[PDB]
Amino acid sequence: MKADAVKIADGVYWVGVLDWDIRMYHGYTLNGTTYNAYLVFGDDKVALIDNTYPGTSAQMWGRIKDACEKEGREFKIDVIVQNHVEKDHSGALPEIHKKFPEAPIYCTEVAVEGLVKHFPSLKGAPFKVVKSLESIDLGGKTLTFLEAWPDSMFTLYAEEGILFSNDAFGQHLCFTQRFDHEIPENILMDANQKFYANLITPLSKLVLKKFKEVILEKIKMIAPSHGQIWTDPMKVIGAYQDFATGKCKDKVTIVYDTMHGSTQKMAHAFAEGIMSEGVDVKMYFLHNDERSEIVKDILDSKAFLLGAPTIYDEPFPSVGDLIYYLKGLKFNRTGLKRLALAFGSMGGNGGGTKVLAEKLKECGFEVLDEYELYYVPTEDELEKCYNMGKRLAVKVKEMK
Amino acid sequence: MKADAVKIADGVYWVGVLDWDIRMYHGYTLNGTTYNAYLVFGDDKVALIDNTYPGTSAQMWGRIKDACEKEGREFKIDVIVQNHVEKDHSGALPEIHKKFPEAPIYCTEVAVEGLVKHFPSLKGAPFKVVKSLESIDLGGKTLTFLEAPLLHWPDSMFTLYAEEGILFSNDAFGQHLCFTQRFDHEIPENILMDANQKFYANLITPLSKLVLKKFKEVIELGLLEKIKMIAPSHGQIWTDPMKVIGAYQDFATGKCKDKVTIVYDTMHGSTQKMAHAFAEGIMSEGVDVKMYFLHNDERSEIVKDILDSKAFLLGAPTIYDEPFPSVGDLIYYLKGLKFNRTGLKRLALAFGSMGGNGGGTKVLAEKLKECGFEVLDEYELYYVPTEDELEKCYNMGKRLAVKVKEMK
Amino acid sequence: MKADAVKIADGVYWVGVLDWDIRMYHGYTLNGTTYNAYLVFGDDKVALIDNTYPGTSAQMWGRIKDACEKEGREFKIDVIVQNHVEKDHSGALPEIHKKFPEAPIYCTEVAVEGLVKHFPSLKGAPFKVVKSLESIDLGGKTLTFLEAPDSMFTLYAEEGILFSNDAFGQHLCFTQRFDHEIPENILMDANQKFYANLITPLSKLVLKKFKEVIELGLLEKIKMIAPSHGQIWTDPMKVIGAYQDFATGKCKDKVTIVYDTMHGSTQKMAHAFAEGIMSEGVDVKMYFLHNDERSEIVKDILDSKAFLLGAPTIYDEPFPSVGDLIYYLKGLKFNRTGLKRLALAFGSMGGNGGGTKVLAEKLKECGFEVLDEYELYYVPTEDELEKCYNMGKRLAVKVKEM
Amino acid sequence: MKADAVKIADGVYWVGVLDWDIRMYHGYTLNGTTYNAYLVFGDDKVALIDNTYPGTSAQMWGRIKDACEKEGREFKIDVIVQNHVEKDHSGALPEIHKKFPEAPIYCTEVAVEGLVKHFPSLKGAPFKVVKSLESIDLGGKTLTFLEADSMFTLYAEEGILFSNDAFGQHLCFTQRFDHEIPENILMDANQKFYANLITPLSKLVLKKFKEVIELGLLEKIKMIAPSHGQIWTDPMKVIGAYQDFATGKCKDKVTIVYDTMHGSTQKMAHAFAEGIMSEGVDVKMYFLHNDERSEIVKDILDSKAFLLGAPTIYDEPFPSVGDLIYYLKGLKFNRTGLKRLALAFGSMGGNGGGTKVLAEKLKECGFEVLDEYELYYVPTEDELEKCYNMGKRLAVKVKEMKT
Ligand SMILES: Cc1cc2nc3c(=O)[nH]c(=O)nc-3n(C[C@H](O)[C@H](O)[C@H](O)COP(=O)(O)O)c2cc1C
Ligand SMILES: Cc1cc2nc3c(=O)[nH]c(=O)nc-3n(C[C@H](O)[C@H](O)[C@H](O)COP(=O)(O)O)c2cc1C
Ligand SMILES: Cc1cc2nc3c(=O)[nH]c(=O)nc-3n(C[C@H](O)[C@H](O)[C@H](O)COP(=O)(O)O)c2cc1C
Ligand SMILES: Cc1cc2nc3c(=O)[nH]c(=O)nc-3n(C[C@H](O)[C@H](O)[C@H](O)COP(=O)(O)O)c2cc1C
Ligand SMILES: [Cl-]
Ligand SMILES: [Cl-]
Ligand SMILES: [Cl-]
Ligand SMILES: [Cl-]
Ligand SMILES: [Cl-]
Ligand SMILES: [Cl-]
Ligand SMILES: [Cl-]
Ligand SMILES: [Cl-]
Ligand SMILES: [Fe+3]
Ligand SMILES: [Fe+3]
Ligand SMILES: [Tb+3]
Ligand SMILES: [Tb+3]
Ligand SMILES: [Tb+3]
Ligand SMILES: [Tb+3]
Ligand SMILES: [Tb+3]
Ligand SMILES: [Tb+3]
Ligand SMILES: [Tb+3]
Repeated sequence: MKADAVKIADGVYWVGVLDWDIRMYHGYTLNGTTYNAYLVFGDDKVALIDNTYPGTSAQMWGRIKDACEKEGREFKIDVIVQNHVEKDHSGALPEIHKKFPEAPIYCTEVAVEGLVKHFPSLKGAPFKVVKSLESIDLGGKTLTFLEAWPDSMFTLYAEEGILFSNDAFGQHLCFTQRFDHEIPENILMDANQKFYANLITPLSKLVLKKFKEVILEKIKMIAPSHGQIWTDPMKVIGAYQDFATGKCKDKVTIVYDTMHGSTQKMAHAFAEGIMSEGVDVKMYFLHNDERSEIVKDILDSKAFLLGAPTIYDEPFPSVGDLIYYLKGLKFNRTGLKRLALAFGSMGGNGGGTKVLAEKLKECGFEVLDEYELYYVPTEDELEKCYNMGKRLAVKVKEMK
Repeated sequence: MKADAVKIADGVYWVGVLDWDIRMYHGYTLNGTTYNAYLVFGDDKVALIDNTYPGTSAQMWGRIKDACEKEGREFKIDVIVQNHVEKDHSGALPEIHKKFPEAPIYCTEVAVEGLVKHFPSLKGAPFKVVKSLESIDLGGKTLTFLEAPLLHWPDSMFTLYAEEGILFSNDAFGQHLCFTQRFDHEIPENILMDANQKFYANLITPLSKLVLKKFKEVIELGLLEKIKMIAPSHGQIWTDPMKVIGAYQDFATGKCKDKVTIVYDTMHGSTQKMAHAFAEGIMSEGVDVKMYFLHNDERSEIVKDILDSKAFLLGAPTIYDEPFPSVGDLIYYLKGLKFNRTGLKRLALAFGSMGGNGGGTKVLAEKLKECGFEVLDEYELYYVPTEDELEKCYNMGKRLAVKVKEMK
Repeated sequence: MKADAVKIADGVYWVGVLDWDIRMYHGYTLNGTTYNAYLVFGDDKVALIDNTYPGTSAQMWGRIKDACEKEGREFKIDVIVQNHVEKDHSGALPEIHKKFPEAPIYCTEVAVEGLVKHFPSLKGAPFKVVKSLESIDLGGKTLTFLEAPDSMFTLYAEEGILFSNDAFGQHLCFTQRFDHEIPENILMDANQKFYANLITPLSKLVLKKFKEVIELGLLEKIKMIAPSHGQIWTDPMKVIGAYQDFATGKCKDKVTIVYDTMHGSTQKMAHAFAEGIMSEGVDVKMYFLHNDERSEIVKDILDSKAFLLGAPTIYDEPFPSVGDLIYYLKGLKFNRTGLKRLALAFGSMGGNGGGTKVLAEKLKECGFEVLDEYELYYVPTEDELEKCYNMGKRLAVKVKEM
Repeated sequence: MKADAVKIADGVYWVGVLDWDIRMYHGYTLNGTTYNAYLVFGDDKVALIDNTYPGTSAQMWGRIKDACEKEGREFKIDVIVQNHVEKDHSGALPEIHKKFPEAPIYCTEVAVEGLVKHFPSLKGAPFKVVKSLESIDLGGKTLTFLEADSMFTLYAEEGILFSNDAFGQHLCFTQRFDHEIPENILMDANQKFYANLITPLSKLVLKKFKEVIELGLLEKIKMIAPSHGQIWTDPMKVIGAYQDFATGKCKDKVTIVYDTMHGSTQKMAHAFAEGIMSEGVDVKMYFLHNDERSEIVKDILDSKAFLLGAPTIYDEPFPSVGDLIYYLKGLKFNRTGLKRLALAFGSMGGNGGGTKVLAEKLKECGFEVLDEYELYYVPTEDELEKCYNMGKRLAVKVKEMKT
């Protein structure tokens, strides 16, 4: 396939893949993504940093051939860099190794085992283990490896301060534009917020630790393994610092499910009370919405509301999927215990709301109240929802 | 709307609604359903047994008017019977009451409160609280009520047209089917019995012990031999009542087939490869297999197959120390359904792939135990399974299948 | 239900409904919408302009009661204004009329018939047929009607507030009521989608109605545009300007590529065409019919200078999914905007083919200028993919030349 | 992967793939399918008939190895048979050829070109072009090729016909035979397969049947082993079904398809159904907002009438109808020898026109359009009675049509 490489610095090219058609990746919705791979041309050696998903190498090979042609060099890779084991960045490693068998493969110690487990043809490949720190001179260009998850590492092109961070600072976006400044800021920052919410939230304590143990001024560009390349590294570093420390807006994310609309009516009434205080509201209906967009909004919300009816003594089963996700994400690790209210309608003994409150506490939320009612809410019951929402909104505005 | 009533007995008509277009109802998938309502013409009183979902009364009114015209009676209802509070059978009660305000509403004590909570316009309506074995004479036709608490709600009851042995069982014995055909014998048996199995699995499973109790009470009173027809609130009318009674007795007592239901989720296909390998080992023993991929399948079909499976396999990869979140939904459903209530602890295996510390499979095993399953083993592997690892899955599947065949 | 009204001017409130949960409306995808209704407090009469979708009136009543309370007035509506017949704006009319039976209902002659057909309980309601340029004095506040079929605009003369119903609306559901309170990119993209899906076939009418209003001088009197969905425009020229651009066919150096596939060959061709287009610095939007839908596709076609459509051949015809998009494009009539967007038809086949020829023919019927067709046998070779790249490159050169 | 082969006859095994997880294939919905491949052990040569979809060969290799072990033979394929070029049956051909490069590949002349186009590694492979009624001996077992790029392979001694797609069904069960699953499931899947894939070939099927009957080869068929689903131990059951579908044998049934934006067309569709039902005629109702083309055409296949409704949007019918119309234009239901009856309907709010477009497209698709009914906004009680009256008349015409 004929595909053009994109020059990002003198002798440095983006030779990645545009996955236009993917809509879902590990239960994270998207409108396509990119598998960013980079080609570094040293005076003596040519290095390929990461690659792409199995079966999507056609664009990558085309761009590698195009970059080599533009540089007046032969179609050849001398050094292979594998910052991560995950198949979206290592899927083409067996074919890259088969084509250039003498090119050493730079990766972490644990990554050798993971790579061979994914691709048995790599047994006996020339792996060059990176233990904490390792450097390679390509002739006028130096690549320094920083072992960071154990399977991962960062690659720094030292002379120009270009950090190949792999997943970190990534965003799932698929555009013809390669840089951060070429797309609308809102699209970039919202995609960055979604990527942090779904993939970095449980690592928030480490993000804070690493940042303090690195203060960063030398980083001129952040080239991640997904989406846009940051020509303004401080913009994403700053965003990460805010998310990791729990800097939120006067906003509440309301999530609910319903069978006959009573819990839905309660959710809308809570929102009215919150809005009367000028606090922002994001409303999610589990029958139509999904977990990745919900957690993106929870990330900068000072409060979270969860409602569901009772069905055979348990809350409606859809809450189970979000609860399991929140249990893995650990939002309390951002250093903030977001406020929460549990609610729902019931027709007999109830119990769904009590289960919700208990699970919200386990997920790191500060549960302030619970509100369970019988069948259809009356006007007075809806006013109670409004009053509870209003009081919560007052508390949200009072939080640091 | 012009809609014809269907005569089911002398002076008895089906005046129900065909919900052709509904595809999902309280997280239960279907290809339409019916809200079965019945009109009983006595010499003195006309009784309406149940009604329909809010906003779907047009077909119902058309059929009621057609039945009244056929019987040379005035368009009038004298008795309203509300077997259940649930809006798919009570949704038209406010408009039925507004039209005929003198007609008493027969229901249970708990039902009065539930109905008024759903429809405030019913405050002050003529409710008539009824208890088991109490009766009303319509003139040559008798309606006998039987409280069916927690079948499937506490405010539930059954109405029996005693002279013809027609049991208006509301949700019990129902099936979510929407056909032009009204009777059990008019459609393929496999479609009828599979829809009946799905309805039991999703709505009657936690009530299994209560089903066995209500049955022994109905037998001791000599009422079972008197039932000539079962007219439920959804699907087909049973002209063979023993067929569905027998099916319910089997599901409530845990009568299963030499069958395994395998459910899994995957991000990179490794857990999927494991699931396929377990299936191969099970099949080598002649045991049946039903395979569900949580990325495309849903909870109602899964539990339909669990109902007559002696074993259940659940697999998912590890994501941030937890199993893939889609399992959370199925686990929460299984926690409510309580398959142990059938009198049987189905066998189970937990499995999955991981890339670091793992832990997903341990969570799965723990949750399966909480759901009443007898967890026999756990199998967690690193990334892509090797040929040897897939043979281990096949061997584990083979051993489980041997145990399945050994169970009663 | 308790719900707060939002004051938009002195004695003027938004008493609308936030439909948080709707995800699809007449085959148009969205993340909720609003049914904007307005309450105008005159010294003598209180007027309600439009209402909401059947079954969603709880928020509306709450906001009306809240606005009445804030104004120190009784819970009373004296005048009902029905700008449009469509149920998303008239659904609560039977209950508004039942509550205030003496309040006249202001609407066009054709609207009366349309409203009674929707709601039989309105037979005998006090309808007040309005002619164009007819006014009502509420006491210090004047409402002027402009018949634009059963649809009309209401102008609150004193403050220049134009209640435009669907025109200038956007399907957005936020706590924020004004255009300036949300990111411009979100507002303008939602406005582009609304124009693409609902105003495109009316482009010639948009141009004529604008040309007259400018020479007449009405446009300079508009200080605010309060539509029936989404954000209220505090900057009316921003949306008027956007409409003028869409109506005249002002496009970007961009190509929208739409395709479907059974075995991946047409998909490979589509990606190769995109590579050739990109080599010329031209923008590309890629849509796969197995996962994507018509409302987002047409939003991108609106500002694209070219459109590519590809599908394999199945029983002498193109893959059936194209039929849906073609039927939509036939009704939207993009050719009318004043420009004929460039187009290429493509696909893979395994026997006699013919799908690509059908595609080219339908693209021509939809008003596109079809430059070429490319049909190949089964899996594309490296040379065939380079041909796609070359065709996409040449098309991109032509796009930049327009 | 370890996977067991299934013995179908002495020295004949099913070595296919169970695609448990597939839910959609070329716009045809399903709950998994199978890619049936067969291993024939002769005294001298071992033949593999068809294979599987690319990337799904693990089960296939496991079943081939298991069959060879059970036969006390070495893991070896001496003959490769390729009945079709389609990747769901030829996807593993490059790896089968790489493993056994000396094994000739039997296929049609056109098949060679198609296979090499799909898999460039096959350039120079030992292809053996086969023409009609040509045979090969495996040692006590004979394989006869029947040209249909597609073809049929007949194991002559036991009368086993490897029909490839013909007589196939998209079903994925542990059970391999027709008699081991409920008849309704089998016959409904067979009806869906005919509707979506054989309908435009109806006249050719009738020709190819009369030719197989004249030769007296039909009475020789003891088993039909297709490339998808169940193996027919009762070949006449599926042959009979095919004869009925190809000749237009239908039930007193009507398929109603509609789309709506505000529910008015939906109310009309329900009212037409009420009138049809008052005549004892069967009804299948499809809402295009939730349903899809493959199930719709399955029911059209044995319906004597078809109703299509949609509102008017910018002078055109709701766009979802365009997809079904394009599908029906390819399927050519008039090829069954019957012009099914049809009514076009819809609601509108201005000038209308959607119903006229519907009627025109239904005629193009081979339907006999009897009437059109377009109304303004919400139907009144009287308008719903008119739908009911029209449905009743159509139903009377349906009952009057004979086979
Ligand atoms: C299948 C089913 C199971 C139910 N189980 C219970 C239960 O265990 N306890 C209870 O109090 N109510 C139960 N109910 C009643 C619901 O909780 C009641 O309808 C509730 O108000 C629904 O709220 P929603 O309108 O938000 O769905 C059940 C209802 C259904 C349909
Ligand atoms: C978002 C994400 C989170 C993960 N979290 C964990 C984890 O917490 N522990 C672990 O051992 N592996 C983790 N992994 C690695 C996966 O478990 C590994 O890829 C596994 O083999 C996936 O199985 P599958 O192929 O069935 O999806 C994670 C992978 C991803 C993509
Ligand atoms: C159900 C079906 C019907 C087909 N009909 C035709 C046809 O009428 N004419 C033709 O030339 N090819 C036909 N083909 C072959 C396809 O056009 C061929 O596989 C094409 O390359 C598919 O393109 P894709 O890979 O983009 O799906 C058909 C294929 C299938 C599966
Ligand atoms: C986007 C849109 C476009 C429309 N275009 C037309 C039209 O061109 N001609 C017409 O008579 N009515 C038109 N209408 C009105 C609809 O046809 C009318 O609401 C119809 O009764 C809807 O039927 P349904 O309730 O079955 O969707 C349109 C409505 C919408 C929302
Ligand atoms: Cl490999
Ligand atoms: Cl309170
Ligand atoms: Cl009420
Ligand atoms: Cl218990
Ligand atoms: Cl009304
Ligand atoms: Cl060329
Ligand atoms: Cl190949
Ligand atoms: Cl023809
Ligand atoms: Fe119920
Ligand atoms: Fe095929
Ligand atoms: Tb990644
Ligand atoms: Tb009580
Ligand atoms: Tb029910
Ligand atoms: Tb509107
Ligand atoms: Tb040729
Ligand atoms: Tb096939
Ligand atoms: Tb016109």
